[PDB]
Amino acid sequence: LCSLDNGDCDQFCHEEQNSVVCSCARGYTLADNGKACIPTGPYPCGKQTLE
Amino acid sequence: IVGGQECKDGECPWQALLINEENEGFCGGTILSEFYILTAAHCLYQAKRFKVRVGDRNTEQEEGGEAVHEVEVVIKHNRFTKETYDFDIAVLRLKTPITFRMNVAPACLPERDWAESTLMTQKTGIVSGFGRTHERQSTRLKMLEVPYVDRNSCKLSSSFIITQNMFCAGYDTKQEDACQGDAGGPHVTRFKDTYFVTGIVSWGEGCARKGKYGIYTKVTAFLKWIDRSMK
RNA sequence: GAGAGCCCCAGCGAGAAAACGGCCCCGCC
Ligand SMILES: [Ca+2]
Ligand SMILES: [Mg+2]
Ligand code: NA
Repeated sequence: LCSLDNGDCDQFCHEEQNSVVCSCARGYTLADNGKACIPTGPYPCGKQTLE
Repeated sequence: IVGGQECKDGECPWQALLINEENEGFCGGTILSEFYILTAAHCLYQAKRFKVRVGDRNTEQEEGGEAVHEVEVVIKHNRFTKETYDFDIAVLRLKTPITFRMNVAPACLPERDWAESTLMTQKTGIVSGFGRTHERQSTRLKMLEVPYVDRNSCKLSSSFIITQNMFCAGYDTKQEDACQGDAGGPHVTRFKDTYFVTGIVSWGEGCARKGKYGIYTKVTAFLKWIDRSMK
């Protein structure tokens, strides 16, 4: 589960009902796949800046 | 920072610099949001009064995207102890909100259990600041990759008490460490290209000394308190 | 874990030349 490659989550992984549940820091939205985290704005937390 | 490398454009956008009456940097900070900065409690005893600079890479030339924010409130941990630097943490709320832009962006607060299992267990973290380049303040923002050091080795290495609010990172004899002027700044841990707050530069028995390590405020112990201080 | 006693309280309250105990976070029978 979460100990197998972070449950395939981009960010936070935890277990509930014997299943992986992925989540994301503030300023991200969990993707439709339930795993990837999508920035809601141009300067999401934890990303080095490119412009 | 002793050793390490310069932060290249956009590489350390969460670095804050605490500046005194003379516009001289004396501590770092970590940008957490538009209004909030994480720093070390002991940095509040270093100047009579101060402000916070964001977006700086080269202090020697005030040239473009820098901005200076006044502090609205200081939220020091009630349990900070000067004698030990136990509970070495504070949050600053700024009077005006930071505009995120190139070189200005928050570091992520992780969830505690996941931070423990997944961040603190990584090989290294990243520390940054404008502090001294040997045990002589850097004009340029520097960063350094610091291996996590296990608690037993940390305590055995130290002549002063290492509390559960502290952790070791850095190297035994290799000449790389945080130093004076870096205190209060970011220790972040990278996970899939996203950088999460894991520490606050706290103290060291000198800088980069043989048999010694960098001592950091263990942010996991304070995530609930940080949330209190930011609500 | 849980009660309780004290300590702490540069955040929300209240008060009296702007580090000066009701509540959130937190410390030591
Ligand atoms: Ca500059
Ligand atoms: Mg008081
Ligand atoms: Na060392």
